[PDB]
Amino acid sequence: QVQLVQSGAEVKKPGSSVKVSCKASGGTFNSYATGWVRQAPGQGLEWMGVIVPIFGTEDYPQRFQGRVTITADESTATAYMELRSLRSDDTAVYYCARSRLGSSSWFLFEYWGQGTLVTVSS
Amino acid sequence: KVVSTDEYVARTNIYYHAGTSRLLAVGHPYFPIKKPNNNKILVPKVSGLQYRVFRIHLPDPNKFGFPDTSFYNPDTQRLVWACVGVEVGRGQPLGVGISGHPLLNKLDDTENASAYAANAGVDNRECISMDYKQTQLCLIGCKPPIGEHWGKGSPCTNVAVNPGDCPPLELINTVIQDGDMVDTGFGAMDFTTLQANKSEVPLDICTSICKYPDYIKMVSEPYGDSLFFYLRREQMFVRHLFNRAGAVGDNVPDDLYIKGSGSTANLASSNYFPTPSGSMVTSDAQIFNKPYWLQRAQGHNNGICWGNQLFVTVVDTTRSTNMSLCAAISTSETTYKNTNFKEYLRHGEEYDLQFIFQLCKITLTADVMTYIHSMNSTILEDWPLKKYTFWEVNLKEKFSADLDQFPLGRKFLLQA
Amino acid sequence: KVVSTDEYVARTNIYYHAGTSRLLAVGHPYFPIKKPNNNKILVPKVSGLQYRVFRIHLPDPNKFGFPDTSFYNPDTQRLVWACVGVEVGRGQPLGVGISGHPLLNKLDDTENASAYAANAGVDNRECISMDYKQTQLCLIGCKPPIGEHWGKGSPCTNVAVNPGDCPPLELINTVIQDGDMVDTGFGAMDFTTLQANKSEVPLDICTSICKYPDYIKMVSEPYGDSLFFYLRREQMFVRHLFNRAGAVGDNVPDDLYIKGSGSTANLASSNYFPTPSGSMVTSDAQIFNKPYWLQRAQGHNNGICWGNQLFVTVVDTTRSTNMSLCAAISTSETTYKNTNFKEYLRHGEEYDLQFIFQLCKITLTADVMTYIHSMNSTILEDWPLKKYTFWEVNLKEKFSADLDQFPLGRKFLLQA
Amino acid sequence: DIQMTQSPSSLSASVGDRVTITCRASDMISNYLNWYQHKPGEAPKLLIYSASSLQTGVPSRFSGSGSGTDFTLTINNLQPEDFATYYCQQSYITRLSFGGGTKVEIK
Repeated sequence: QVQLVQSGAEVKKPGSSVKVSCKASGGTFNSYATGWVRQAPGQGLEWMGVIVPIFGTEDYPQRFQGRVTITADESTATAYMELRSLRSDDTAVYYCARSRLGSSSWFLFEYWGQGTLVTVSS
Repeated sequence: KVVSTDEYVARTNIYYHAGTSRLLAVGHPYFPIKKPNNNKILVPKVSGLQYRVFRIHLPDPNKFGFPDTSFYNPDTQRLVWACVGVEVGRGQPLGVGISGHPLLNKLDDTENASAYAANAGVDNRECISMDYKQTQLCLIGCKPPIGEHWGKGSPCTNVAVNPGDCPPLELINTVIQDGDMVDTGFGAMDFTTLQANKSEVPLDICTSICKYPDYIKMVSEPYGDSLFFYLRREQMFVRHLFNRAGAVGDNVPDDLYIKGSGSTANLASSNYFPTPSGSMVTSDAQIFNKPYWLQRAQGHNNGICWGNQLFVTVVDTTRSTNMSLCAAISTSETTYKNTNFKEYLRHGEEYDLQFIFQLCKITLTADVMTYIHSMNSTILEDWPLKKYTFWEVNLKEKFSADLDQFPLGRKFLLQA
Repeated sequence: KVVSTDEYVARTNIYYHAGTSRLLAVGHPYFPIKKPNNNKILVPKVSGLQYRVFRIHLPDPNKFGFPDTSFYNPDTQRLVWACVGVEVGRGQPLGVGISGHPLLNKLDDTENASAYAANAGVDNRECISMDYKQTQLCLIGCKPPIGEHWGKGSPCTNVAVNPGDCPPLELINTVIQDGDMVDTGFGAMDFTTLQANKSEVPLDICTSICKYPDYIKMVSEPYGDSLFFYLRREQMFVRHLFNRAGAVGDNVPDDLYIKGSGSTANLASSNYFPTPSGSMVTSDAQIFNKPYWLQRAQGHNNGICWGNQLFVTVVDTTRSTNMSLCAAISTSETTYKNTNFKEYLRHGEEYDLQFIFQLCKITLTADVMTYIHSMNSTILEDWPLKKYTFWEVNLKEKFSADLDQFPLGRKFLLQA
Repeated sequence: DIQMTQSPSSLSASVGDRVTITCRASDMISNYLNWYQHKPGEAPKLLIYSASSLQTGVPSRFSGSGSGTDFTLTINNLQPEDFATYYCQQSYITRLSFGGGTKVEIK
């Protein structure tokens, strides 16, 4: 079926910005809602933001507002996540969650990426 | 400086009557009928909301055969026709026609609502019909009319343009031709270039341009040749209030509302559109089947038909009944089946025109020659509109000086 | 004591014509479009229910270049302009626009009910649209107009004020500026300060002030400079009857009803509100595209434009059609999907103005000087409105004495 | 936002047992709760949505129930492939959030 493919591992210095991609390969997707999650070493899962281009929704958590941007391109069916002002606590594994149009709700995140490792250190 | 025609044009006391017998047009109200393999049209498109532009050709009075000639001197005089009275006869009964789309983009009815639309689908299009606004108009001139609409513009090259962006808008003036579409309650825009889903307006305007007459530009013309006389009357109201389905181009600002939860976690569509409705047709509100006397035009041109040419523009949506026709495939069945009959739609439209003309003469002096040459160079040479389509009327063989032998001539002689 | 201008102002027989070519405004009907990171406006807000205030600047007749000068003595005479005729040309077709809220506070439909609402929820907001009332108005003067609305007052300090209390109400007079909102059928109040839930009126007035002209105060002014001429015409009716959801600020007295049981143990909301509706737009009820002759003003000022300045206020909701635009994101699909298209709303508005002015002269004697200085000190010094926004019109380079070369001048010469 | 509390934070079980995990919300969120399963080296995987519905392709031994502020996940006849980490998620508002997580281990 459809598989989501993410970009490679990133090594960044503090104060820089990073951008991660998420492409749907098989079939025709027609995405519904896009969201991003992360896991730090030894911690749980943290929601970082959601966009629903239908209904015109774009929402981020309070601790992340101003540094996170989530974008989707429907022509190529590719999602992008932008982090600004990277810190040493942003070293983590990032996951791309997506929902497909035609499902019963916008929060049926049945499609997940493999995860991308981001290391912020000098 | 522009002077009135009353100064350098002399009017005689000779009158003529002209008229067409009857004009008929039968066709399909929505789309033309074309052969599948070929591209030749079998049944044209005839609708009640089309511009009717008649281009009328007159005899040259210089070569015309008059019983008397001593009233003018051909060595220094030239002749021209002037219009002094027009009647537009209009047949068929009064009626109202309706139009719609089988796949029109409607999401919800927002006039009164009791539940929230919390889920999005793939295709929410519906089969919706309505009746348009009510409009009558008549324009008379010696040049083709001018209309205006909204179209796309040329964007700036400073920044690139991504797919899905809002097209730029500009106002465009063109020439109205026979068969154009009048405004129906959705605006004067090019629906082909400004709408991409092909499912926002009914089938007879979804790939057309709706134009509105440019009265302000027409009356501001220095010579006033494009408009001698005009009447207009239009009305509409709102019947239904709906939403539209799609992706949101521009988000609502966050400072105009308080966010909800549960069913109202996301926002519903804010692209509201109404449904137009003309109210009601009556015999007392009709502007047709009445004679018009052209005593004094507003502009400097006072009814002189330069070049032996006239233009009449007519719109009348008060007779727009579409007829339903049914044909039986097999008649050997005593029980009704839907598949044994075929359904068709037709529209027929009837016209009549009649005119009173007066003969005028012009003395060609040096100053007059210079003024007329500056006004229009072709007039002196005779003593352009090949890429436009008009309904052509040829009155070169229909004049008679027996003015009281016709219905309009009796009224003309009665008023004076 | 205030005397009429006819006593100390002498009128000559010199007339001039002025006019703008065409004014256009295209924008979003509900909210401005702004860049996310920046605060600069990309697409302004253009709506059919906005006040249009034009501030028109005229040449100084003292420094103006006249072919003849002997008609006045510069040693003891001073010149001023007077307005004797105005026309407001109005383009676009007639139409009706609608507006609404995606999260409007509506509880139930109380026009006809068959069950009782015995349970309260957390969020009962709905997506509701309507069409507003019908209004046309034109005001002409030499000072900016004055409007009135309801706002909050200063409470007494005798007792403290708890959260949730009813705000005090007072009536406030202000100056109407370009882009203000007219009344739509909900009243003349400040919706930002008197409503806290942001969900009681549609999106284009939920954070704005609706103002009504103060005719009584304008006509009672001793000098009558703020109003030479005015026309108004408004109409509305009621389409729907609803409730509101929330906590009850004031309880119904116990002596107005008998208590129920079961489903009717508690009381439903008594905060009823109606839905307005303008009825229908017609060509016969239009006040625009008609010339106005200013023969005799009601007040003491009779059209004299002191300071070479004019103010024209226009409201017209009879041309308020919003255009829907659609852009395709990807065109490589043969089956319709909602997510492949983007939807936008636009509104365009067209204006024209033309004026006839007369030249007047004033003899400056000691009594006249004293009276004019008491009336306005700046007039003598010339021989303030910097914190307001108007649509500026510059006619310092558009005058012509050839009066019959323009549509309005022909009518002016025809009436006399 | 809404804070969610998941109990317990760790438990040990044997093959064939019944395991229950409790989840508590800081506000009334109706039935807007989902349960996710996560294993090391893989992406999270959805099991239960709307607090009662079962995702396609999931064994019927998983069940969930609750409403208001209290919800629970039950696993009957534990198998060797059920040993993972389980997370709550509320979707009542568009600012979603996760629970603490419960790790199931071998006795």
